[PDB]
Amino acid sequence: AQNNPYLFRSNKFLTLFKNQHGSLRLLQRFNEDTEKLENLRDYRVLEYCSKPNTLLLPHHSDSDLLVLVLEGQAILVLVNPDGRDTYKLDQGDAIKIQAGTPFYLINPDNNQNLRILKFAITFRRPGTVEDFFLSSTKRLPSYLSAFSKNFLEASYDSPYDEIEQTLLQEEQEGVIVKMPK
Amino acid sequence: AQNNPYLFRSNKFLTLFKNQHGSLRLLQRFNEDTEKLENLRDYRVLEYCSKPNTLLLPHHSDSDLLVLVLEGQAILVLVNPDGRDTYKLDQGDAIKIQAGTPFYLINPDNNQNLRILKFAITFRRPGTVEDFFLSSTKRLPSYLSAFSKNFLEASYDSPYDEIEQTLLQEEQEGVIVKMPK
Amino acid sequence: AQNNPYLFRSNKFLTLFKNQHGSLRLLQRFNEDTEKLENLRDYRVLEYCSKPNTLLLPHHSDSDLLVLVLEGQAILVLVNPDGRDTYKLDQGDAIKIQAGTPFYLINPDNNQNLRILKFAITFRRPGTVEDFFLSSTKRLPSYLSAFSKNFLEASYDSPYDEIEQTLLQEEQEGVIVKMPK
Amino acid sequence: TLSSQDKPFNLRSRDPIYSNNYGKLYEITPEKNSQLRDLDILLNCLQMNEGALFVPHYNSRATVILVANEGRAEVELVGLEQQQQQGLESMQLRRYAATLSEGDIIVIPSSFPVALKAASDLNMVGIGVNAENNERNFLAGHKENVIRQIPRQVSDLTFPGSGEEVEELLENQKESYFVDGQPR
Amino acid sequence: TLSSQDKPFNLRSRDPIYSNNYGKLYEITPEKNSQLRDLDILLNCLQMNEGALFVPHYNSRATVILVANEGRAEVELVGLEQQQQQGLESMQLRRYAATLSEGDIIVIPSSFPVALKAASDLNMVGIGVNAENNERNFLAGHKENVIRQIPRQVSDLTFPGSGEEVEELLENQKESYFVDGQPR
Amino acid sequence: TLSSQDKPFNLRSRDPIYSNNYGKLYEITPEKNSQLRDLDILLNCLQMNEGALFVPHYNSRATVILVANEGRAEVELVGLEQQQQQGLESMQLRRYAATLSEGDIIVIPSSFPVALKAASDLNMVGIGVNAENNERNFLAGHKENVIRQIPRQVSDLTFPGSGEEVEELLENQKESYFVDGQPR
Repeated sequence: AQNNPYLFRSNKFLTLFKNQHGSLRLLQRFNEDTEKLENLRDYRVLEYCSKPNTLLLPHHSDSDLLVLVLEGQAILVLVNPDGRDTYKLDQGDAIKIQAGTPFYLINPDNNQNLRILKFAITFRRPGTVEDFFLSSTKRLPSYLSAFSKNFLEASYDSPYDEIEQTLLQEEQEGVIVKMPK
Repeated sequence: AQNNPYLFRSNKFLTLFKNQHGSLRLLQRFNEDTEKLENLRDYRVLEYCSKPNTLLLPHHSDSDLLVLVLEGQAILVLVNPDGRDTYKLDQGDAIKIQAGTPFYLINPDNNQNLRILKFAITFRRPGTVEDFFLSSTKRLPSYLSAFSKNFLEASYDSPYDEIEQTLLQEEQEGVIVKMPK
Repeated sequence: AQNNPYLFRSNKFLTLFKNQHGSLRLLQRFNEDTEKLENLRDYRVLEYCSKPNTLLLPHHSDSDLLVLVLEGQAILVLVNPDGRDTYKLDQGDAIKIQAGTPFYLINPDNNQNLRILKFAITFRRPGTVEDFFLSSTKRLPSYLSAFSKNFLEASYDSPYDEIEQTLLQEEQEGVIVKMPK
Repeated sequence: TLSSQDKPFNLRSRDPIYSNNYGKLYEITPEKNSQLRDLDILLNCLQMNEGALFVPHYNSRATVILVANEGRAEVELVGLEQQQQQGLESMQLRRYAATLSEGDIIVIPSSFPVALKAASDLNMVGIGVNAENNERNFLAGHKENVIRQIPRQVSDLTFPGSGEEVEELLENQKESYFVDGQPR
Repeated sequence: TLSSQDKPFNLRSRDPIYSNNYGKLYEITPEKNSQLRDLDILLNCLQMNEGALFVPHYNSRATVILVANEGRAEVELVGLEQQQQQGLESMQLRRYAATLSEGDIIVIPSSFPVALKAASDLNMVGIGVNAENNERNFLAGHKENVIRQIPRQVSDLTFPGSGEEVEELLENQKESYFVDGQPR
Repeated sequence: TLSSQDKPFNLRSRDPIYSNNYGKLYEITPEKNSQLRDLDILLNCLQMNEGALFVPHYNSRATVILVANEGRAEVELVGLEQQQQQGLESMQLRRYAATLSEGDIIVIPSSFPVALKAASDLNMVGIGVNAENNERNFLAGHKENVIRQIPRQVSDLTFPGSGEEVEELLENQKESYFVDGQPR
């Protein structure tokens, strides 16, 4: 949207990534419409659904998150230098997941979808939310593939060959993924 | 004003409400004129006079206030859920009156006017100051009269009839009021 | 510059004051170019070189400073109401020199230039950096000479004559000065 | 899930701030919770019986965001709100009329008066902004009544009716926060 | 008024920061007062004899707002002030000339040099902005003199005259902050 | 220089956060130093052998400013960076290619991945922004490896290769942060 009704009621999220196995929609930034919501102009509201037996592939946010389960059974994992952190999420179970972490969650076995409500608290590009995914997908590769063979081979010391095949696929309908497990 | 002299000296308050029994003027927001006063752009300066034997009708500010008596004898009352707070004001006597309170002051018996200097520290609509008056006046009703009979009758459970006459007048030359008391 | 490449790499400082005995260049404010660096928009980066046997004439900043010696042997002096403060600076030796102080540094005897890196943390006119020099130079007099004879004679009580000659010169190629000492 | 309780774990809703047979509202403040202070965010949840009403009210410093998670909610909201005007006559008191659903978001500004009635055993989610010590001042009902706290003598002066009228009506509604939608 | 001393009471002006037979200036800092810190506001009042002068000066971090409550005041103010320029030659040192009255407001930026003379036993009100530990550095007079704190050897180097000239004149004015308007 | 140790003295670089035969990096946080907290600035210096490489990496909250004080540095930098777009397809993953010199400044945003190789025993200066408890998360090498911290079972799922491929390559580079430019 844009220059429409300056109200305090919204109903149109933007679908960033979309497939049938899950969804990920962004609520427009508060102040767009109005000159009345310029406080929260540096705050995005996120919604994220998926279906039973899914892995949200690994990525990190530049932004400070807030995660709320608006219906579902979760398993959250934040990952560092010395360990992983492991907590199973539930209705209400809301968590703080701070800027930069690389994170990945799942939906377990108890029958239904997981709807998550995510609260972003922004600061590089205020209001502005961005998630760098580790791996590669249809029309948005990896990030690690942005530098070159040079710069990359250097770093692992195993060739742009080995390194590629392990790093560079096209996970089909993939950000949001399904399993046997 | 607007696009005039970018100075650090101003002399034209804006008269929001006006009658002869008292006055209430707003100093233009700092940065209007200049590109030189963008700090304090979220700060309004208020002035409020009245004459001896007056009640400033009840209202609450969205904004954090600062109140200074630039000449006079006051009586301030801030009001909550469990009580009222009661302090008599004097020259210099400056007080902090935080966002949202519903407040009402008076001018007592010692002969003259009360000039108040009010400092606003803004945050919903930065710089932006707004006071919701409880009751009804000539060209600006109440706030409680904004919803409907439905929504209102619900709330007291005595009709939009009873409820009205008690809630809905036209206090003539009234924001600022006179008395016998 | 202006509306050019929105990048995170810059290479053109602005030369405010310039002579051959020293230099003082300002890095453009972060956000000019891009809509991508609006955080640090209230932060200037400064560079300051000089040659061996120099006095940076006295001045005070409106802004909070950070000073880094990117190569050299310094002597810093911050000056107050009750005393002066005195520390000799060195490579790495980085110091906090807070808004308003009047400060003056030097380059001592050990052969070479002093390159200083200054970090400004701005707040009157965010991002905006300004240094008022005490004395008078070719095309930028003193500040004390801004008011008049009246206002000035008042203040010392020795005439606009005495007061002038002591206060008002034209330090030739001077902000940055040389010595015998 | 695991076991090593320590490293920034979790937080949930223990008790309503308000519980009436009509509804409930759970609320975490950055004053209670250790994570939160750091964002300046108030957590809140609510439970509204297929009949309740949130009694006319405002948050002194909090702009609440409210997504309706379960049900359909009628939102009522008042406000005067734009002084970039050169007087008052100019800006006006408009009424925000709106009912939500299963995907609707609603932002409630710092000092605005609103209420919600229930049009389903409706569950509401709301994240509190600028919320370091915010008061839920109530204009109706029994509790949290400010009005009721305005003395008999200012009352008259303050609305045609005096001690009588004013004093008494507030005293009629023996309920609280959440109340009979009892539509008519 | 009442009696129950407790719930966020009050604050007034006990003592001048500065008292001279010429004037006075009372000043509450958020460092002294418990309410204030929270706004980042400095309170200040002053008392200027029908003859005083505030000696040439600047606040290191405070932008002062000054309403003239009693009298008429001549305001003098200096500044260089707008680098959105590509060099220095460009921006200039202008002088702010202005005398106020009974309704006049004046904003004094963070590092700007100014003085006020008295054109009435004039009372001044001023609210201090960004004012967490702000110094009232003085360029003239006896006290609070920074200059005087610049050594003999930098002095010469710093203004035609040397130890002699420089050192001595500052030493002439045996007064303080507030001083003889002694107009000529 | 003098002697009266007290009034806000100084601060210097005692130890690298990281020291390898390849390089070093000294780093003062507002968590260590008493002056700093107050600006929300991270100090940092580095030492890069005429051959090292800073292993692919990002700062979680810090936008680093980096002036190259000694040498010439090749700067590599990745980013996706402008959602004022109505979808994703729209914005792209561009590569920031650039080598500096003796006067070059480079700003490194909060979550962007970059590396520098040495093209001289190159000395780097960098001032850390928004830096209250910022993590230097590493994507390569031995240490500070996050990846390596993603389990065998998510790995497969996460990049064609599985436990095998993924697990093993990370394990090849027995170095650390700074590493063989060993250009090919």
